[PDB]
Amino acid sequence: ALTNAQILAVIDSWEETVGQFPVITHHVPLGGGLQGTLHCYEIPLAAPYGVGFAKNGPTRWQYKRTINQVVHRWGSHTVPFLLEPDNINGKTCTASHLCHNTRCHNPLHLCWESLDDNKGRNWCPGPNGGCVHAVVCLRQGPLYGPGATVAGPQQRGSHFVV
Amino acid sequence: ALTNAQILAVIDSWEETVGQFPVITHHVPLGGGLQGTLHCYEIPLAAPYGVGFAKNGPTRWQYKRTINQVVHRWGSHTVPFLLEPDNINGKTCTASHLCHNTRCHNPLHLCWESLDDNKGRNWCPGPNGGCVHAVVCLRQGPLYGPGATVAGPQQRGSHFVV
DNA sequence: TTGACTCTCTTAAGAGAGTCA
DNA sequence: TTGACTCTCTTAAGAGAGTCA
Ligand SMILES: [Mn+2]
Ligand SMILES: [Mn+2]
Ligand SMILES: [Zn+2]
Ligand SMILES: [Zn+2]
Ligand SMILES: [Zn+2]
Ligand SMILES: [Zn+2]
Repeated sequence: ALTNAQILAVIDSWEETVGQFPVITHHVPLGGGLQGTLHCYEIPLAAPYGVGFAKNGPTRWQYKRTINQVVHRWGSHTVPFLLEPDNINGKTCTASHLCHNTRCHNPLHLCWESLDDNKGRNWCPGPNGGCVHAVVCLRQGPLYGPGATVAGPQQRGSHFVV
Repeated sequence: ALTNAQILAVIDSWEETVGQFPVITHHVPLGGGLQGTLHCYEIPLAAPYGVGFAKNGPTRWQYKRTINQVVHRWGSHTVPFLLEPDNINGKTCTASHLCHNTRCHNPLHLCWESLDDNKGRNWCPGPNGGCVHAVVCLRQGPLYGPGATVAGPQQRGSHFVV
Protein backbone atom coordinates (compact mmCIF):
# COMPACT_ATOMS: atom_id res chain seq x y z
CA ALA A 1 0.00 0.00 0.00
CA LEU A 2 0.95 3.64 -0.08
CA THR A 3 3.15 3.95 3.07
CA ASN A 4 6.77 2.71 3.21
CA ALA A 5 5.83 1.09 6.54
CA GLN A 6 2.88 -0.69 4.86
CA ILE A 7 5.15 -1.86 1.99
CA LEU A 8 7.78 -3.21 4.44
CA ALA A 9 4.99 -5.05 6.30
CA VAL A 10 3.83 -6.62 2.99
CA ILE A 11 7.38 -7.70 2.20
CA ASP A 12 7.85 -9.09 5.72
CA SER A 13 4.60 -11.10 5.68
CA TRP A 14 5.43 -12.40 2.21
CA GLU A 15 8.89 -13.47 3.33
CA GLU A 16 7.50 -15.19 6.41
CA THR A 17 4.93 -17.15 4.37
CA VAL A 18 7.34 -18.07 1.55
CA GLY A 19 9.91 -19.08 4.18
CA GLN A 20 7.57 -21.94 5.11
CA PHE A 21 7.32 -23.29 1.54
CA PRO A 22 9.06 -26.66 1.10
CA VAL A 23 12.80 -26.28 0.44
CA ILE A 24 13.83 -28.36 -2.57
CA THR A 25 17.52 -28.81 -3.35
CA HIS A 26 18.46 -28.59 -7.05
CA HIS A 27 21.92 -29.45 -8.36
CA VAL A 28 22.68 -27.24 -11.35
CA PRO A 29 25.31 -26.68 -14.04
CA LEU A 30 27.46 -23.62 -13.37
CA GLY A 31 29.40 -23.62 -16.62
CA GLY A 32 33.03 -24.69 -16.95
CA GLY A 33 32.12 -28.29 -16.18
CA LEU A 34 31.29 -27.35 -12.57
CA GLN A 35 28.13 -28.06 -10.58
CA GLY A 36 26.48 -26.18 -7.71
CA THR A 37 23.54 -26.46 -5.36
CA LEU A 38 20.49 -24.17 -5.09
CA HIS A 39 17.76 -24.32 -2.41
CA CYS A 40 14.44 -23.31 -3.94
CA TYR A 41 11.43 -22.44 -1.77
CA GLU A 42 8.66 -23.88 -3.93
CA ILE A 43 5.00 -22.87 -3.87
CA PRO A 44 2.72 -25.96 -3.64
CA LEU A 45 1.33 -27.57 -6.80
CA ALA A 46 -2.29 -27.19 -5.67
CA ALA A 47 -4.38 -25.25 -3.22
CA PRO A 48 -3.86 -24.31 -0.47
CA TYR A 49 -0.66 -22.43 -1.42
CA GLY A 50 -0.13 -20.29 1.69
CA VAL A 51 -1.64 -17.26 3.39
CA GLY A 52 -2.22 -14.54 0.81
CA PHE A 53 -1.43 -16.63 -2.30
CA ALA A 54 -3.63 -17.77 -5.17
CA LYS A 55 -2.98 -19.24 -8.61
CA ASN A 56 -4.05 -17.18 -11.63
CA GLY A 57 -2.37 -19.40 -14.24
CA PRO A 58 -0.72 -22.81 -14.66
CA THR A 59 2.63 -21.25 -13.54
CA ARG A 60 1.31 -17.83 -12.35
CA TRP A 61 0.42 -16.73 -8.81
CA GLN A 62 -0.60 -13.54 -7.01
CA TYR A 63 -0.12 -12.29 -3.45
CA LYS A 64 -2.98 -10.29 -1.87
CA ARG A 65 -3.39 -8.34 1.39
CA THR A 66 -6.19 -6.17 2.82
CA ILE A 67 -4.82 -2.74 3.90
CA ASN A 68 -7.04 0.16 5.01
CA GLN A 69 -10.05 -2.09 4.19
CA VAL A 70 -8.89 -2.27 0.51
CA VAL A 71 -7.49 -5.37 -1.25
CA HIS A 72 -4.00 -4.82 -2.74
CA ARG A 73 -2.68 -7.52 -5.11
CA TRP A 74 0.67 -8.18 -6.82
CA GLY A 75 2.29 -10.78 -9.03
CA SER A 76 3.65 -13.32 -6.55
CA HIS A 77 7.35 -12.81 -7.47
CA THR A 78 7.19 -8.97 -7.56
CA VAL A 79 6.77 -8.43 -3.81
CA PRO A 80 10.51 -8.31 -2.88
CA PHE A 81 10.93 -5.31 -5.22
CA LEU A 82 7.99 -3.11 -4.18
CA LEU A 83 10.40 -0.33 -3.09
CA GLU A 84 12.27 -0.37 -6.42
CA PRO A 85 11.60 1.61 -9.61
CA ASP A 86 9.06 -0.30 -11.69
CA ASN A 87 10.69 0.63 -15.00
CA ILE A 88 14.17 1.03 -16.42
CA ASN A 89 15.10 2.89 -19.61
CA GLY A 90 11.39 2.96 -20.43
CA LYS A 91 11.02 -0.82 -20.10
CA THR A 92 8.89 -2.57 -17.51
CA CYS A 93 10.82 -4.19 -14.67
CA THR A 94 10.09 -7.91 -14.25
CA ALA A 95 10.83 -10.50 -11.62
CA SER A 96 13.55 -12.72 -13.10
CA HIS A 97 14.27 -16.26 -11.85
CA LEU A 98 18.00 -16.81 -11.49
CA CYS A 99 17.19 -20.45 -10.65
CA HIS A 100 14.97 -20.91 -13.77
CA ASN A 101 12.31 -22.52 -11.45
CA THR A 102 8.91 -20.77 -11.73
CA ARG A 103 7.40 -22.28 -8.54
CA CYS A 104 10.40 -21.00 -6.58
CA HIS A 105 9.75 -17.85 -4.54
CA ASN A 106 13.16 -17.62 -2.78
CA PRO A 107 14.05 -13.92 -3.06
CA LEU A 108 17.71 -14.91 -3.07
CA HIS A 109 16.92 -16.47 -6.46
CA LEU A 110 15.15 -13.39 -7.93
CA CYS A 111 16.24 -10.15 -9.54
CA TRP A 112 14.36 -7.17 -10.98
CA GLU A 113 15.22 -6.29 -14.58
CA SER A 114 13.86 -5.73 -18.08
CA LEU A 115 12.12 -8.63 -19.83
CA ASP A 116 14.99 -8.75 -22.35
CA ASP A 117 17.60 -9.12 -19.55
CA ASN A 118 15.34 -11.74 -17.93
CA LYS A 119 14.91 -13.81 -21.11
CA GLY A 120 18.61 -13.62 -21.99
CA ARG A 121 19.68 -15.49 -18.87
CA ASN A 122 18.20 -18.64 -20.50
CA TRP A 123 21.29 -18.80 -22.77
CA CYS A 124 23.98 -17.56 -20.37
CA PRO A 125 27.05 -19.83 -20.02
CA GLY A 126 26.86 -19.39 -16.23
CA PRO A 127 28.94 -18.07 -13.32
CA ASN A 128 31.80 -20.50 -14.03
CA GLY A 129 31.50 -20.43 -17.83
CA GLY A 130 31.74 -16.73 -18.67
CA CYS A 131 28.63 -14.98 -17.35
CA VAL A 132 29.00 -11.20 -17.77
CA HIS A 133 25.70 -10.22 -16.11
CA ALA A 134 26.47 -7.47 -13.59
CA VAL A 135 23.96 -9.13 -11.27
CA VAL A 136 25.56 -12.54 -11.70
CA CYS A 137 23.74 -15.68 -12.76
CA LEU A 138 23.35 -18.50 -10.24
CA ARG A 139 23.59 -21.21 -12.94
CA GLN A 140 24.19 -21.84 -16.63
CA GLY A 141 21.01 -21.07 -18.59
CA PRO A 142 18.97 -24.17 -19.48
CA LEU A 143 19.11 -23.35 -23.21
CA TYR A 144 22.86 -22.74 -23.44
CA GLY A 145 24.57 -24.89 -26.05
CA PRO A 146 25.19 -25.49 -29.75
CA GLY A 147 21.51 -25.53 -30.75
CA ALA A 148 19.82 -27.80 -33.29
CA THR A 149 19.83 -25.71 -36.46
CA VAL A 150 18.30 -27.58 -39.41
CA ALA A 151 19.75 -25.46 -42.23
CA GLY A 152 22.34 -22.71 -42.33
CA PRO A 153 22.79 -19.73 -44.64
CA GLN A 154 22.78 -20.64 -48.32
CA GLN A 155 21.99 -19.38 -51.82
CA ARG A 156 21.33 -21.12 -55.11
CA GLY A 157 22.65 -18.38 -57.41
CA SER A 158 25.41 -15.77 -57.22
CA HIS A 159 23.47 -12.62 -56.22
CA PHE A 160 24.48 -12.37 -52.52
CA VAL A 161 27.54 -11.78 -50.37
CA VAL A 162 27.85 -12.04 -46.60
CA ALA B 1 1.38 -30.28 -54.69
CA LEU B 2 4.33 -28.33 -56.06
CA THR B 3 7.11 -30.46 -57.52
CA ASN B 4 10.78 -30.18 -56.58
CA ALA B 5 11.44 -28.29 -59.82
CA GLN B 6 8.59 -25.87 -59.08
CA ILE B 7 9.89 -25.18 -55.56
CA LEU B 8 13.37 -24.55 -56.95
CA ALA B 9 11.80 -22.10 -59.42
CA VAL B 10 10.09 -20.21 -56.50
CA ILE B 11 13.45 -19.96 -54.63
CA ASP B 12 15.20 -18.73 -57.80
CA SER B 13 12.54 -16.04 -58.45
CA TRP B 14 12.74 -14.95 -54.80
CA GLU B 15 16.57 -14.69 -54.92
CA GLU B 16 16.44 -12.69 -58.19
CA THR B 17 13.98 -10.16 -56.68
CA VAL B 18 15.70 -9.87 -53.24
CA GLY B 19 19.08 -9.54 -54.98
CA GLN B 20 17.81 -6.23 -56.38
CA PHE B 21 16.88 -4.86 -52.95
CA PRO B 22 19.10 -2.00 -51.71
CA VAL B 23 22.33 -3.43 -50.30
CA ILE B 24 23.35 -1.67 -47.09
CA THR B 25 26.82 -2.06 -45.57
CA HIS B 26 26.76 -2.34 -41.74
CA HIS B 27 29.75 -2.43 -39.40
CA VAL B 28 29.03 -4.84 -36.54
CA PRO B 29 30.62 -6.20 -33.36
CA LEU B 30 32.02 -9.72 -33.71
CA GLY B 31 32.97 -10.23 -30.06
CA GLY B 32 36.44 -10.11 -28.60
CA GLY B 33 36.63 -6.37 -29.30
CA LEU B 34 36.70 -6.96 -33.08
CA GLN B 35 34.55 -5.33 -35.75
CA GLY B 36 33.29 -6.85 -39.00
CA THR B 37 31.08 -5.93 -41.95
CA LEU B 38 27.71 -7.36 -43.03
CA HIS B 39 25.89 -6.57 -46.29
CA CYS B 40 22.13 -6.60 -45.82
CA TYR B 41 19.62 -6.72 -48.68
CA GLU B 42 16.82 -4.64 -47.20
CA ILE B 43 13.16 -4.75 -48.22
CA PRO B 44 11.75 -1.21 -48.74
CA LEU B 45 9.97 0.60 -45.90
CA ALA B 46 6.75 1.06 -47.93
CA ALA B 47 5.05 -0.28 -51.02
CA PRO B 48 6.09 -1.28 -53.62
CA TYR B 49 8.43 -3.85 -52.05
CA GLY B 50 9.30 -5.98 -55.09
CA VAL B 51 7.60 -8.50 -57.35
CA GLY B 52 5.71 -11.04 -55.25
CA PHE B 53 6.15 -9.23 -51.90
CA ALA B 54 3.58 -7.68 -49.59
CA LYS B 55 3.53 -6.49 -45.98
CA ASN B 56 1.23 -8.32 -43.50
CA GLY B 57 2.60 -6.50 -40.42
CA PRO B 58 4.87 -3.64 -39.30
CA THR B 59 7.95 -5.92 -39.63
CA ARG B 60 6.27 -8.90 -41.37
CA TRP B 61 6.09 -9.71 -45.09
CA GLN B 62 4.94 -12.55 -47.34
CA TYR B 63 6.00 -13.86 -50.75
CA LYS B 64 3.26 -14.98 -53.18
CA ARG B 65 3.39 -16.92 -56.45
CA THR B 66 0.51 -18.32 -58.52
CA ILE B 67 1.27 -21.70 -60.09
CA ASN B 68 -1.18 -23.60 -62.30
CA GLN B 69 -3.97 -21.24 -61.19
CA VAL B 70 -3.33 -21.86 -57.45
CA VAL B 71 -2.09 -19.06 -55.19
CA HIS B 72 0.79 -20.09 -52.91
CA ARG B 73 2.06 -17.88 -50.11
CA TRP B 74 5.00 -18.10 -47.68
CA GLY B 75 6.51 -15.99 -44.94
CA SER B 76 9.00 -13.77 -46.75
CA HIS B 77 12.12 -15.16 -44.95
CA THR B 78 11.03 -18.83 -45.16
CA VAL B 79 11.55 -19.22 -48.92
CA PRO B 80 15.26 -20.21 -48.84
CA PHE B 81 14.30 -23.21 -46.69
CA LEU B 82 11.37 -24.68 -48.65
CA LEU B 83 13.34 -27.88 -49.38
CA GLU B 84 14.30 -28.39 -45.72
CA PRO B 85 12.51 -30.19 -42.88
CA ASP B 86 10.03 -27.83 -41.22
CA ASN B 87 10.38 -29.10 -37.63
CA ILE B 88 13.11 -30.51 -35.38
CA ASN B 89 12.89 -32.11 -31.92
CA GLY B 90 9.12 -31.52 -32.05
CA LYS B 91 9.59 -27.76 -32.55
CA THR B 92 8.64 -25.67 -35.59
CA CYS B 93 11.53 -24.31 -37.63
CA THR B 94 11.71 -20.52 -37.96
CA ALA B 95 13.74 -18.20 -40.13
CA SER B 96 16.44 -16.73 -37.89
CA HIS B 97 18.31 -13.50 -38.72
CA LEU B 98 22.04 -13.93 -38.13
CA CYS B 99 22.36 -10.21 -38.88
CA HIS B 100 19.54 -9.20 -36.44
CA ASN B 101 18.07 -6.92 -39.19
CA THR B 102 14.39 -7.83 -39.77
CA ARG B 103 14.09 -6.01 -43.13
CA CYS B 104 17.11 -7.94 -44.43
CA HIS B 105 16.25 -10.83 -46.78
CA ASN B 106 19.83 -11.84 -47.66
CA PRO B 107 19.68 -15.68 -47.49
CA LEU B 108 23.36 -15.69 -46.43
CA HIS B 109 22.11 -13.92 -43.26
CA LEU B 110 19.37 -16.47 -42.43
CA CYS B 111 19.25 -19.86 -40.79
CA TRP B 112 16.41 -22.28 -40.06
CA GLU B 113 16.01 -23.38 -36.44
CA SER B 114 13.67 -23.55 -33.45
CA LEU B 115 12.28 -20.30 -32.06
CA ASP B 116 14.31 -20.80 -28.83
CA ASP B 117 17.58 -21.17 -30.82
CA ASN B 118 16.55 -18.12 -32.86
CA LYS B 119 15.86 -15.93 -29.81
CA GLY B 120 19.02 -17.07 -28.04
CA ARG B 121 21.27 -15.53 -30.69
CA ASN B 122 20.27 -12.06 -29.34
CA TRP B 123 22.62 -12.64 -26.37
CA CYS B 124 25.47 -14.56 -28.06
CA PRO B 125 28.98 -13.15 -27.49
CA GLY B 126 29.64 -13.62 -31.21
CA PRO B 127 31.97 -15.54 -33.53
CA ASN B 128 35.10 -13.91 -32.04
CA GLY B 129 33.79 -13.76 -28.46
CA GLY B 130 32.92 -17.39 -27.68
CA CYS B 131 29.95 -18.37 -29.85
CA VAL B 132 29.16 -22.09 -29.47
CA HIS B 133 26.31 -22.24 -32.00
CA ALA B 134 27.01 -25.13 -34.37
CA VAL B 135 25.78 -22.91 -37.20
CA VAL B 136 28.00 -20.02 -36.17
CA CYS B 137 26.73 -16.50 -35.50
CA LEU B 138 27.77 -13.78 -37.94
CA ARG B 139 27.96 -11.16 -35.18
CA GLN B 140 27.68 -10.56 -31.45
CA GLY B 141 24.03 -10.45 -30.42
CA PRO B 142 22.62 -6.93 -29.93
CA LEU B 143 21.63 -7.70 -26.32
CA TYR B 144 24.94 -9.26 -25.20
CA GLY B 145 26.49 -7.55 -22.20
CA PRO B 146 26.25 -6.87 -18.47
CA GLY B 147 22.56 -5.90 -18.59
CA ALA B 148 20.77 -3.18 -16.64
CA THR B 149 19.42 -5.01 -13.59
CA VAL B 150 17.65 -2.65 -11.22
CA ALA B 151 17.76 -4.78 -8.07
CA GLY B 152 19.49 -8.04 -7.26
CA PRO B 153 18.63 -10.93 -4.94
CA GLN B 154 17.94 -9.80 -1.40
CA GLN B 155 15.97 -10.53 1.76
CA ARG B 156 14.90 -8.41 4.72
CA GLY B 157 14.94 -11.19 7.34
CA SER B 158 16.84 -14.46 7.72
CA HIS B 159 14.23 -16.91 6.40
CA PHE B 160 16.22 -17.90 3.31
CA VAL B 161 19.52 -19.41 2.20
CA VAL B 162 20.65 -19.49 -1.43
C1' DT C 1 -2.13 -13.34 -61.57
C1' DT C 2 -0.84 -9.49 -58.98
C1' DG C 3 -0.50 -5.61 -55.40
C1' DA C 4 -1.69 -3.46 -51.19
C1' DC C 5 -3.89 -3.63 -47.73
C1' DT C 6 -6.80 -6.19 -43.78
C1' DC C 7 -7.15 -9.60 -39.70
C1' DT C 8 -5.56 -12.98 -36.05
C1' DC C 9 -2.06 -16.49 -34.22
C1' DT C 10 2.64 -18.84 -31.67
C1' DT C 11 6.08 -19.11 -28.04
C1' DA C 12 7.94 -18.67 -23.36
C1' DA C 13 9.81 -15.38 -20.38
C1' DG C 14 6.63 -12.28 -17.91
C1' DA C 15 1.68 -9.41 -16.18
C1' DG C 16 -3.42 -7.25 -14.52
C1' DA C 17 -8.22 -7.93 -13.05
C1' DG C 18 -13.16 -10.24 -12.10
C1' DT C 19 -16.32 -14.03 -10.02
C1' DC C 20 -17.96 -16.53 -6.44
C1' DA C 21 -18.08 -18.64 -1.54
C1' DT D 1 -11.28 -10.95 5.17
C1' DT D 2 -9.40 -14.85 3.03
C1' DG D 3 -9.44 -18.55 -0.42
C1' DA D 4 -9.96 -20.66 -4.99
C1' DC D 5 -11.00 -20.21 -9.01
C1' DT D 6 -11.98 -17.57 -13.90
C1' DC D 7 -10.48 -14.50 -17.85
C1' DT D 8 -7.30 -11.70 -20.91
C1' DC D 9 -2.83 -8.90 -21.59
C1' DT D 10 2.76 -7.73 -22.80
C1' DT D 11 7.00 -8.42 -25.31
C1' DA D 12 9.92 -9.44 -29.30
C1' DA D 13 11.63 -13.18 -31.79
C1' DG D 14 8.53 -15.44 -35.15
C1' DA D 15 3.69 -17.15 -38.33
C1' DG D 16 -1.12 -18.18 -41.65
C1' DA D 17 -5.07 -16.48 -44.14
C1' DG D 18 -9.04 -12.94 -46.32
C1' DT D 19 -10.72 -9.02 -49.39
C1' DC D 20 -10.92 -6.33 -53.47
C1' DA D 21 -9.94 -4.83 -57.99
MN1 LIG E 1 13.57 -15.80 -16.47
MN1 LIG F 1 16.27 -13.74 -34.51
ZN1 LIG G 1 14.92 -21.08 -6.81
ZN1 LIG H 1 24.72 -14.64 -16.71
ZN1 LIG I 1 21.29 -8.97 -43.10
ZN1 LIG J 1 26.34 -17.68 -31.49
